[PDB]
Amino acid sequence: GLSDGEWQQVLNVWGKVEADIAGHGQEVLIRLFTGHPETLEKFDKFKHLKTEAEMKASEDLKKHGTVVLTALGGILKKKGHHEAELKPLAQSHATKHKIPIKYLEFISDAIIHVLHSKHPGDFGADAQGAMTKALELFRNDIAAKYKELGFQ
Repeated sequence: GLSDGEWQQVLNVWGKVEADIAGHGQEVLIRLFTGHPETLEKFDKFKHLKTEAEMKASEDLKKHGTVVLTALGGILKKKGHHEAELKPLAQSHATKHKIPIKYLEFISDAIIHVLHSKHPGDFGADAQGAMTKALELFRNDIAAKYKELGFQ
């Protein structure tokens, strides 16, 4: 339930991310892992990352960041018509990776934080409002699939 104006703000902000998808992806995941170390335990391949320096130096972490933000970008460009894109991610995250919805809230908050940090004074109040609604829409739509699967 975003307006046309709100979707336009979302995809304008997303333009910023696309100019450096790997840099943004890395900073999001580092923000998530340092803020919520339980999220790092869900990745067998990042458990070895003890320090933030190790995270920063990890080319594989940056690669995962690219994968995640590429997928999210695809979803956002559907402007809420994203059932086909969400279905497999709900299934993998609930059934295989065992990711509680709470951790999706954590990464949503990390995206907002990273946008301010990399674009200080260039991520206006209207843009934060619109990006927040988009990310809540994503979370709400994943949550419905989690409930269908009985996932906690």
